[PDB]
Amino acid sequence: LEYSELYPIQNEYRMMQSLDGMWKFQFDPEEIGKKSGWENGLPAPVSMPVPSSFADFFTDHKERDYCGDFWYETEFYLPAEWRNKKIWLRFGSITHRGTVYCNGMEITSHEGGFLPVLADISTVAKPGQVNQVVVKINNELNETSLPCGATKILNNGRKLAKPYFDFFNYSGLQRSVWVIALPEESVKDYSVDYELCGTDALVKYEVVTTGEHPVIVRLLDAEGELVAETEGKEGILQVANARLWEVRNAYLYQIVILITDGNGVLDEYREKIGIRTVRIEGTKILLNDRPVYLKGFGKHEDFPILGRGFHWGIVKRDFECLKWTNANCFRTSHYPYAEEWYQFADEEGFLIIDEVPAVGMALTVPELLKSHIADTEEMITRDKNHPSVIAWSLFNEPETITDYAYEYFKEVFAAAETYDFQSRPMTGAFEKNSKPELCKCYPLCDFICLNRYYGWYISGGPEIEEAEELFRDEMDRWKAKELNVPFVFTEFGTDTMAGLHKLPSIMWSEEYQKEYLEMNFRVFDSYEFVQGELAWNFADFQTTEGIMRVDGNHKGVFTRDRQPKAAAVVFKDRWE
Amino acid sequence: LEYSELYPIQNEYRMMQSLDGMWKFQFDPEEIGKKSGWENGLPAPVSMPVPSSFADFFTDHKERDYCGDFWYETEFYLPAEWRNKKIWLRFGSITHRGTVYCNGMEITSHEGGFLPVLADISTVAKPGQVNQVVVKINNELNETSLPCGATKILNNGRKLAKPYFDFFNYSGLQRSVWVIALPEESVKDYSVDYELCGTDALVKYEVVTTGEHPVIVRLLDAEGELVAETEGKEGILQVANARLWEVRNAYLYQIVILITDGNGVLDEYREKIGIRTVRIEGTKILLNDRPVYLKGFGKHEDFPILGRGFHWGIVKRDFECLKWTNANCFRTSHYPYAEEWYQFADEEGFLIIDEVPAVGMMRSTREALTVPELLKSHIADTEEMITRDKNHPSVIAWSLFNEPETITDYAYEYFKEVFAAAETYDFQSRPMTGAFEKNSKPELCKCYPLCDFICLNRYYGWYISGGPEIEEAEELFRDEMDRWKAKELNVPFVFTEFGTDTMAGLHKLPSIMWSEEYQKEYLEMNFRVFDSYEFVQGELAWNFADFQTTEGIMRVDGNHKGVFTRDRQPKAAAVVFKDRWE
Ligand SMILES: O=C(O)[C@H]1OC(=O)[C@H](O)[C@@H](O)[C@@H]1O
Ligand SMILES: O=C(O)[C@H]1OC(=O)[C@H](O)[C@@H](O)[C@@H]1O
Repeated sequence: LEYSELYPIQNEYRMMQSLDGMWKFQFDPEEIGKKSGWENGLPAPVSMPVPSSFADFFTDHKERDYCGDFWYETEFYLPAEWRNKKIWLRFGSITHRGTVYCNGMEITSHEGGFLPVLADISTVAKPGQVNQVVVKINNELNETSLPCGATKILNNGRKLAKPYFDFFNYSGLQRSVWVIALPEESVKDYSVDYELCGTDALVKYEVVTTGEHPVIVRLLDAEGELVAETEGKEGILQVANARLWEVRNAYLYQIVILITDGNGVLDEYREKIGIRTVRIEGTKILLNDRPVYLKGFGKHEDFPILGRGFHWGIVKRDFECLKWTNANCFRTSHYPYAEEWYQFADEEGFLIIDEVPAVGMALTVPELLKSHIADTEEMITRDKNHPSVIAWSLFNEPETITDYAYEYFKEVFAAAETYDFQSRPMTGAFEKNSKPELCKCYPLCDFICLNRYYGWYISGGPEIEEAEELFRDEMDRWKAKELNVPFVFTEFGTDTMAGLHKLPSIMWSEEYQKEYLEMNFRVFDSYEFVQGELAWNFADFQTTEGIMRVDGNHKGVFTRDRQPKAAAVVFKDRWE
Repeated sequence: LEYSELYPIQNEYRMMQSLDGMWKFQFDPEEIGKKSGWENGLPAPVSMPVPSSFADFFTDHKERDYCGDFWYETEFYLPAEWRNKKIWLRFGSITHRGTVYCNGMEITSHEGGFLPVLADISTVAKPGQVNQVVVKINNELNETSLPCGATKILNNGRKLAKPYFDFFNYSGLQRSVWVIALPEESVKDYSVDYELCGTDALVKYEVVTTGEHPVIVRLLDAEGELVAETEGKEGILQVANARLWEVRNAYLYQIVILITDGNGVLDEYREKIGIRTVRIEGTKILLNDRPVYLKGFGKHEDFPILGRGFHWGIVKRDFECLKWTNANCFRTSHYPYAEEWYQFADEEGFLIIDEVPAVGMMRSTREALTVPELLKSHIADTEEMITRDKNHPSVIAWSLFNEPETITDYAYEYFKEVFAAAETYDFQSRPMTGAFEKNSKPELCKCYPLCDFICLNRYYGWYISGGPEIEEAEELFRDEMDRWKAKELNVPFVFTEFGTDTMAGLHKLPSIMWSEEYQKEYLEMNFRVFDSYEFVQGELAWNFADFQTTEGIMRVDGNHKGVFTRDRQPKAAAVVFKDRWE
């Protein structure tokens, strides 16, 4: 990549300043901002919080549902001491696509709404002065970028997003924004991989810098004591009596990467890492050479009013709830999350399946593939050095039963392999139409993830005993193929309205959610090769309006304000 | 004050760095932190978001309900370029009281959980290195500090907060935290006051600095154009054809305060202000010489999971909801809010009644030894609130109490001291008030004459003669208001609370107490009474939104008198206000 994905830090060599706060904001329904000088300042803005999704602040439909071009602006004072450093704007994300301007100049554009955007403003920045950033953003959905959908035009030119996916089209500046200053020669990337040697461990590494000066790499333990040191951009750190990062029992070392010249230090990058191995052996998932059974949820970045806006408070509550259920894992359904989620999983010992926004899947397919590969490259480069990340999910319910689909996913998986220094497991989640007899893509997967709704979308309610038989029939067919790979259920659930009680149970009641889960567990537990269960969803979350969604999706085990339905105890007791 | 209340800014002279994020946190039930050296680092911390209240993250009762000492820690890199500046830690608040340490050294302590805490770390800060801040906080309630309550000790030594007030005892680092660097000679305070002169206006000002160099004061209009300039620490800016700040139609000038020596500028402070006058004339509240009728709500700093934690998102949603109801006013019930609420009210043209946390002084809810200490606390909080908030055009009145005892001569002497302090600290001498409970009967109350306008909290049709007795409630309400009318006080009355607990989705025909329909009928009855008296000049409903309280048999997941739900969606009664206030 042409920029660094490294999380920003503050030290003697690197500076950072937050641009979070109230920005200026303006909708552009006529698509005239770039024709009308808006990159030099918005003509009639309102205030908009950053980070946040814009939609749920407003009280009128047309602003909530806005689809098209819209603009953000803020001003910031740049300290004089940042003069002739490499100065970057760093956006946690820009959703879905956008162009960044600084002091009236076009800097960069990005497609993909869930990964960092880096804009080099070195040549236009004004140290010791007030500076301006303006972002043009667009949130339309199409079939050449992820996640896929369409854009409908109503009978007055008004656009409406039409997702091919079951989550609301939240957009805007949903993550923190920084301005940062780097040394002219800096650490741009690094990668770590691990090998266990009895009571010792090896940390294999590579470092990419923007120059040719020597690199020194140090490893510090949790209390900051030096435990290993080596020279070179590629090397091995030897760790005596290594304290491994374990499931629900984290330990983090600190890697310290120095660029030196002489004499002195030119740059220093530091990050917490965890020494751990993950591999698939037969039908088992091994973490540090011991089998682990995945227990947890698919989540969303979703909270009242903020939308997908990042807040550490949502992270804290959600992890306390996860721990209370005795979970050990979640999937970042259906897009990479803010970086802070992974930082915290590293601290709490949670396992993450990191998912690219390949959901909602012609002459457009070659362009779509380019987008998909780009998002995959960015995700893996950003997230690879988190110990929590133990697998990549490269799709959620695509078509997989044609040879075309096979050729498409071969390319995606090939790109993922070249970018992951650790070569950790790659998978994706399959929908039911990917029949064991028809699917051509499951052979690309290190382990297989199934989304299934036997007892909800298939033979629900009075037909639940038929649903169980259909489920066992399918699992028997998978069993008979003897693939010798682990299966993980990445989705199963029922919409459940908090407070809806019925005896005997009905679809949508709290009691049916319990009974459905119990049926599913009986099926899971009947097959040796099932090695994980991630329920859909951790919490009720927002979707597009329609006749099948009663204020979003209610398959949460928790409510949207993070309180447990009756089924939450069922998980807690089972996962204990 | 031994520090500045001024909101931090970033420019050539002043630097700031946010310390918001995930801090380290540890409960201290045995009160061993200081004797164990925790000011040098917490031994077994968990992560805690800042800004936020700590309580609602946890899944266990004892952590949620924790009462006592607890500690926060974070680390921050200080730029080398901040050396030889005055370096301060600035906490938007520390709830309720705490002691700030930096690099292991005790810096300052503060009591009062809703106003800024400034800690001068100049002598211990290490520029060009990682620095440490540790804060010891306590969230107990007592009768010598605001807001008042008690602390109960359970059999095993565990403490439980017992408020004398109807809101949950949220605490922690609930607002943003910064480390800032100021020049050695800086602008510490300033005050503005306005006079209207035809199409023109005067901006009277005073500036307090930490040195003796000359001061230049400039006023810029909303596009940055210079409209007035003068010299001196006291002066008058003359503004031709002034664009006044108006209700729901703001205009903000920018005041620029410079300290200079012979070789240039030493400090620059900049803030948006609005040219407007507020006064009481007979029963009228006059804004820019025209009567205004107050329409709006009591609020709270309260939101799911964050508790009282500040977030601009809550500000944005709440103001959109306020504007949709056609409101023009809120009261900061029952404590000063984060500064950002006032900044935004200034932009949106909302009127604010700014309230000090003098709540929980009721004798019934709750002896001659504690009142003098309480008075000192009350006056300190008043001084800090007014110094912090005086230059916001939105702030048009100070509320100095919510439902204290007022029927004794001693209560009069107490409040005379508070009002006198407030007068001393407010350069504008703007209207002062407090909200009275029903026990402050017109025949008994000794304190309403201290007020420039009278704020009443009344629940005729809820706590008094509710439900099937609502016709009696109306008669009792009219009886009381007829008594006030016959006193002919010639002051405005504002209803600062009236409402009914209302469960979203509870519908009944005919209505019952707790239903959405009864909330509507109650409000209609109250409006009929309000509109029967000339001297009523405002109505602020209780509450804008459902909010958290102490658990109990009278609170069904907090207080449900909101017109909006806690996640900020309208109950049926919200339309009733929208239509009336249009
Ligand atoms: O229908 C549902 O509830 C879910 O179904 C799925 O197949 C999707 O992967 C998930 O995103 C939806 O939310
Ligand atoms: O009882 C109520 O709902 C309210 O009554 C009041 O008198 C208090 O001033 C207020 O803080 C309570 O919440």
